[PDB]
Amino acid sequence: VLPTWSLDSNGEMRSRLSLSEVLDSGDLMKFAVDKTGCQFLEKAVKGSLTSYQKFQLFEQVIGRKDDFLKLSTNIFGNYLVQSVIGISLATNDDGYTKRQEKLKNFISSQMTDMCLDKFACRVIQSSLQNMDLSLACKLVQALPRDARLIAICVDQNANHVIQKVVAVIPLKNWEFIVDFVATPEHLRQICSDKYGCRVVQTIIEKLTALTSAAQNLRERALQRLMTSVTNRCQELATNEYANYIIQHIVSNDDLAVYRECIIEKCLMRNLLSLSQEKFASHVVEKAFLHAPLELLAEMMDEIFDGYIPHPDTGKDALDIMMFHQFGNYVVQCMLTICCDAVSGRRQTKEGGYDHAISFQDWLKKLHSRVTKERHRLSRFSSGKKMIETLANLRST
Amino acid sequence: LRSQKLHLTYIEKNK
RNA sequence: CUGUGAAU
Ligand code: NA
Repeated sequence: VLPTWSLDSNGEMRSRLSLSEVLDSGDLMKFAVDKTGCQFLEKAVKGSLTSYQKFQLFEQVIGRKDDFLKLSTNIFGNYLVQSVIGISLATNDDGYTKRQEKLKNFISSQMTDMCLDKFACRVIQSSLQNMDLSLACKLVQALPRDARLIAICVDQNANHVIQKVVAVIPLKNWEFIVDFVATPEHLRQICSDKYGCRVVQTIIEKLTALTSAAQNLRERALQRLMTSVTNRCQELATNEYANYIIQHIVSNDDLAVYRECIIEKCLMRNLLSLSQEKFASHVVEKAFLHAPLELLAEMMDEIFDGYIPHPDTGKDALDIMMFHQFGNYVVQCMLTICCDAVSGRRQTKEGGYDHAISFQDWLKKLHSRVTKERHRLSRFSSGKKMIETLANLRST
Repeated sequence: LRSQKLHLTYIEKNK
């Protein structure tokens, strides 16, 4: 692949080559797609470069559209493209304007194709981070607004472009992404994706973390996304990937109003069923761990006295969860909460009133059930941990 | 540990 | 190790 003039007598690339010899040869495209040749160019562009050496790099790497795309989509050449882009942004000569303008036109015309490429998406991410904000926003304007935005959110490579936009681009320029994902036909299919749920979570985290107009923009975008999530949180909480979205909302104190809505309208009256779900049981745990004490008392009361026992065996909701493959983790969560509160590791005061007696009452009911079923529980690692948890508390 | 989900009839808060 | 999540 390498040109013959650059090879030694054995056929390998000549050691100690000058960067100027590669630039003046017209064979840079061969070096940039070769593992050894591109490692050479990567180190060369790290040192000091003359004025014309920079111009030669600008023209041969990011100056011609077809060569720029070929290197951006190459396993090796994409590193050189990012380096030359960085050098181009750090060189404030007279040609600075026309260079970034041509770079913008190259990326914008092939935005989606580069986003979905394993290597070209790195060029886009490094561009968004380092370019002029005015030029980086024009890359954002090249993102598709139609159904092709689904492909970008759920793609293994392109999803990292969206998350980079969320991190460094002002919300005004990517509010259309919030509107798109919040649409009912798009929320469940993106939140339930392995990579799309990372996009949604990153959007929520950014909208949670200037002017009153900027705050109004941030609040209305978060409100729209939260409304869509709460409207489908039952399907999202039981989902393999979307359950992380519900957990993050319940676990975030800055989203308190939405946590109580999820607890009030989705988890209440369904605690026994959701505790036996592979994915929703993690959501029930987070709800127990972060619910306000008034709602936490209603969750406790539902497990203890909210279900009619089995007319034959007499086992209630606590019995079913305690011996379920997933429900047992919810019971362990309730016990740990009560033991932490009694021993002074969890908050029991709200409104200037100490609710420690409520945690003592729930602890008594949990402790009495573990005692009643200690024979069976001592054969399970989950039962052993409940027994050990109560043993530590009675040591004190 | 059980793998199948078991349901019990819900009881309203005011009942 | 009794139970789930990102591209050189
Ligand atoms: Na575990």
